[PDB]
Parts: sequence; C-alpha cells; structure tokens
Amino acid sequence: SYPATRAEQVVDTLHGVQVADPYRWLEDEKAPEVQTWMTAQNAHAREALAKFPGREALAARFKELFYTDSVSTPSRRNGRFFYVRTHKDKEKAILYWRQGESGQEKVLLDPNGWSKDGTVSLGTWAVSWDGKKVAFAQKPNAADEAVLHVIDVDSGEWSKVDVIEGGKYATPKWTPDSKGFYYEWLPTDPSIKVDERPGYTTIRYHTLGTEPSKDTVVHERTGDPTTFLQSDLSRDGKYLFVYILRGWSENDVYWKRPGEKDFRLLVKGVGAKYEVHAWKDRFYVLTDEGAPRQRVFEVDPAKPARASWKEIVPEDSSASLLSVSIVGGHLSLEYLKDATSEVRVATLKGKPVRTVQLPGVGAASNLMGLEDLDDAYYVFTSFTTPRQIYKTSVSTGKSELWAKVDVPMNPEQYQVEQVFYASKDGTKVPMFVVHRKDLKRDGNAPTLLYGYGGFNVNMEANFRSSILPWLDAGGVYAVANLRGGGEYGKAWHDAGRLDKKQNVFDDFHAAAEYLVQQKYTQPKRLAIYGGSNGGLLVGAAMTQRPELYGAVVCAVPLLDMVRYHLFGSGRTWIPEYGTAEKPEDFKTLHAYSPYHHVRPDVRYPALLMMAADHDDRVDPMHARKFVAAVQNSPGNPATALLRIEANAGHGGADQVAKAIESSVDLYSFLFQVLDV
Repeated sequence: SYPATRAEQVVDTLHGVQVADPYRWLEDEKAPEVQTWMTAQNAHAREALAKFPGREALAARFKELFYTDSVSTPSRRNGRFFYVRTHKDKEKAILYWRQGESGQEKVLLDPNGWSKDGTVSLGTWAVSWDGKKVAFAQKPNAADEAVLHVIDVDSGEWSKVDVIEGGKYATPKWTPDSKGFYYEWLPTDPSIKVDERPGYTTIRYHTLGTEPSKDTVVHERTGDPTTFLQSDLSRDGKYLFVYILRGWSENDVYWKRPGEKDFRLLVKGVGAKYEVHAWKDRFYVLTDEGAPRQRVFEVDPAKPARASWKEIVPEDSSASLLSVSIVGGHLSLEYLKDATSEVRVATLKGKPVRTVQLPGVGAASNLMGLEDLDDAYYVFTSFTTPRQIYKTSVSTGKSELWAKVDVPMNPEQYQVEQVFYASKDGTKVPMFVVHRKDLKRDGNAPTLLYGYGGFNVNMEANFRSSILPWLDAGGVYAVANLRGGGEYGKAWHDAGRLDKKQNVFDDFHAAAEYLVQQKYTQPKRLAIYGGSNGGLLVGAAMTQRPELYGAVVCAVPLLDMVRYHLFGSGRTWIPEYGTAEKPEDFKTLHAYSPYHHVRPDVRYPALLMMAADHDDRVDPMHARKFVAAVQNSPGNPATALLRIEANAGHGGADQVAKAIESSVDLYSFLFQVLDV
C-alpha cells in the first residue's frame, strides 16, 4: 500500500449511468507524476518481496530447472534443417541450421548478441523454400512491435535493403521461387491513433533486394480496428488467400491466383469460421459452419460455391476438431476429447488411416511437416513430463523419439487427476489437479488455481517446471477448463463471451469451491493466478467473491472494462467482450469490470500484480488503477503490490534470469501470504 495515491472525483455519464473513475490520472504514463508513482510502487513491491520466505532455495532450484538443453521441431527446406535450441548457459534461444540430417550445425541467429542487456528478441521466422534465406522479426523488449529482416544462410549476412518496419502482424509467406514473400504490414503514420492502428493492416509483397517502398499492395486495409487481416499462400504458389478475422468467432475468406486482378470470395462467415489449406488444386476447409465441434470440406476451386462443397470429415460425435494439417499426402487431424488431445491421420478423401499412439496421458501437438514430406513431427508434454518430440512416418505410422528435455526431477513422485465439477447453471466443467502422490487430503494444502476462459484458448497439459517447488512443498496446482475456452468447441467459447462472460467467472468460483469441498484446501490456503484475459478473470473473482480466496496473482491484466477499448490493441477484442460505446454492451461490461467493483469495507485477498513496462498490447494502466483501488479500499488490511518487470512486453522480458526472479517473487509471495 506504501506510496500514496491521490483519488479524484472524476465521473462520467455513460448511457444514463454515472461511472466513477477515481484513479483516471494514472492512465497517462507520460505524466512525470505517474512515472514517479510507478517507480515508488515497484520499489515497494521489491522491498516487500525481498523479506518473504524461501528465496535463496527457490532461486537455486529455479536456476537448476529453467536453464535447459532443448531443441524445437525442425523446419526442412531443400535438404537443410532449421531449428531453435536452448542451452544451459544462454539467456535466449538460438536459431541453428544444418545441411542434411547429420551435417554439422551452425548458429544462424543468436539474439543474445543483439544487445548488451538482452533487450532485443527474435520473433517469427520463415525460411525460404530454397533454404538460402530466412526472413525474421526483431522485437525490442520482446514486445509486439517488430521489424522484418532477412539473413543469407550461407554467408550469415543480414540484408541492408530488406528491412521492413511495421511487421507486428507479419508471418512471411515465401513464394516457391524464393524471390520474395507476402506479409502483413502496418504503416507508420503519426496521425493514426494507437487504438485505430489495427484497422490499417495491409497485405504487401516484398521482392528481395528491392526497396520496401516499392512493395506491391496485395490487399488493402479493412479500415476496421475490430478485425485482423491475414494472408496465406499454397505450396505451389498458385493460390493466395486473405482472411478477414472478426475476433475469434467468425471470418471471411478471399482468394485468387496471383496475377489475377480481383479477389474471389470463398465464403463470408456469419457466426462461423473457416480455415483453408490448398494442395494439388483442391481446397481443404476446416469450419464450424453447421458443426460446433468442426468438420472438413473439400472444395474444387473451379466450382467453389458453397452448394458444391463436399464434406469429407464429418463432425465427430463427441471430440472437438482443433486443426488440420496436410502432411505426407495425408490429413492430420488434431482432436480434443475432454481437454486431452488425440491425433488422427486420414487420407485426402477423409478416410481414417490410423490414430497416433501417444506415450501417455498429456498434451500432443498436431503433426508438423510438409505436404510432400513423409517425415512429420509432434510434441508431447504432460504436467509431469518435459517436452518430447517424436518423428513419425505419415505413410507407415512408425514413430521414434527424436528429442527429450532432461529436467532434474522425478516424475513418479507426482500425479495428475482430471475431475469434473458443476457450475452454478449445472454445466460440467473439467479441471486438472496436480500434486505429489503422498498429498494428505486434509483440507489444508496450499493450492494455486489457474484459469483463462476466453478467446477459444484451451488449457492443456503443458509441462511447467515452475510449479515443481510448489508441489514439493505439499502444494496443489489446479487448472480449470472454463467456458470461453475452446475445449468443447464453439458452444464452449460462445457460452463464455459477450453477454455470457459472467459464466466464465461463475465456472471459476465453482472450481475454488470444489477444491475446498474435495478436501484439497481451504480459502486461506487458496491462491488464484491469471494473466491478460486471465488477469480480468482473477480481478473479477476477487471483487465478486473475495471470501473464497487467500491470495491473487494478476498478470498483465485487463481490469477497467468500461475503458479498455481506448488503449493499445483493445479494439481487436471488441468481438469477444463488446464495447462500452454501445448501451447493451456497457450494461454487461460495467456489471463485472473489476476496477468498478472494489467495494469498501471488505477484506480482500492478498494481491500481487505482475506488470510489464513495455506491454504494447494490454495497456499497463489497468494494473495501476486497480492496485490503487485495492490499496486504498477502506478496511482492506491485505497486502497489494505492483511489481513492474523491466524491458518486458506482454509475454515478459525473454531472459531466463528474469524469469527466475519473477518465479522467486511469485512463489515467495504465496509462501508468505498462505503461511506455508
């Protein structure tokens, strides 16, 4: 609570309703008073954290766990392999290449050398089809803003001509001739307001070796900051696709043969999404149209009207179809069955071939490879199993372990449960519960409950070494598959967005109640964690039902839902949340907006706000205003800290040492406030 925060009497009348904003002044980070306050809040948080218990042991253990030897799945181009490694003595991962399967590897891009202090990161990278060039993003502070560069693989020379600012949204699509790439571009025009900028994305083509001002405009902007514009290109270069994405629930698809004058409309989505892959002059369309758990159509480009589409993979009787890839002349279909993935190989005509046999219960990626390569890879993890990569033959189903991350832990000490609990409305919600096998079910284990609940995002059994000290201290880690996610398909997502957002929060309150009912824990020993839309989640949870929770960790959050659309990338989430600019949407948002529901004379859970100084996606003002409201809430005795990570974007600083520090801070906060 340490630094004082002046409260003002700012009020606005929105749709006939008075809305108070006492900490409005903290929105503008350009004001010196706000910078001074930020510094003082962070200093207070670091001072407080430094006194919390277990820190030397946590730091040593996280150092042993977070520095790893790992390798990514390889991108194969013209006999060369390209892949990222981590090393135990490096702060950032490095991009390598080699000639042939067992050629000697060489460093291609080492972001550890891009600055003296780790403040420039590698973003997206795309290898040319000839294996001679890599187009890649450099991202200051690992924030979203990106500049595209190109490196010559044989020489390691960075192009001085092929440098393109405004690459935030770009994923380069190289043409088969390796002479240039399609990409998503933003103009740098100082008269465009930050909140309107997302409506200016354009598709351009960059020819290597030419000035980017000469890049052709392939598709003009939508002019609508509630959309994304994205392109894709078939392997043969014959089909160019442009998507207009309206949030995470619907999209349009346009296409042409490059050189044609006009785009053709494939489909205009009305409450349905469509993703297309072209191979050998057929289009494979993955969609939720008339199929909440998705299905696949084959479309003939010569007869592309909807009536002529042929269903080749019908909607499954129970499983959610998440993605389709074309590998080795086959379809690879990634399904989710009660939040656990299954991968199925089918022919191009949709006939089942086989199910990929996984090593165990956990999370598997879809097969990754190329349409004309028989070798395809997948990644497998579990809550207790570090990443394993398998190399498989699409044609035969042979599978071999290709890589495994060695981590100094003993998986046999832990178990993972999957449970199903009823929400307020009776919905059965899945949850994973992870703990030592010898956990006493005495209602007193320190428990950390994680959720997100939105944007069609699924909570899966990812391996996180960060939870191991918690489990070893007798803690429970729980992950709820709240509505708003995609776990049970479109119906799951739709029941947790827009006017139904409150269902997500109700699902989370019910998870907290379940963990107590089932003798894992009690409120004073229960913490909740979420980030971004998950930050909104935990802010809503703590303002609605503070009595259920002992502590809250809230990362890079949205919390003023009446004003979120005015800052950063906010307008792009209007299709998910609505906008307070509209009366009906306002009523919904105002009812849950955590910043507007810090009631006085309430003992809140202890609060640790984990903010980032260079978050150019989710505006940092939300965490400032909310922490001020909690610190100054009459009769709140619980700690409320604002920790600001330096040189950090929305996903952190991309520096292992800083990740260690953040985890030490998080878990030492928990040990203190839950009395571990």
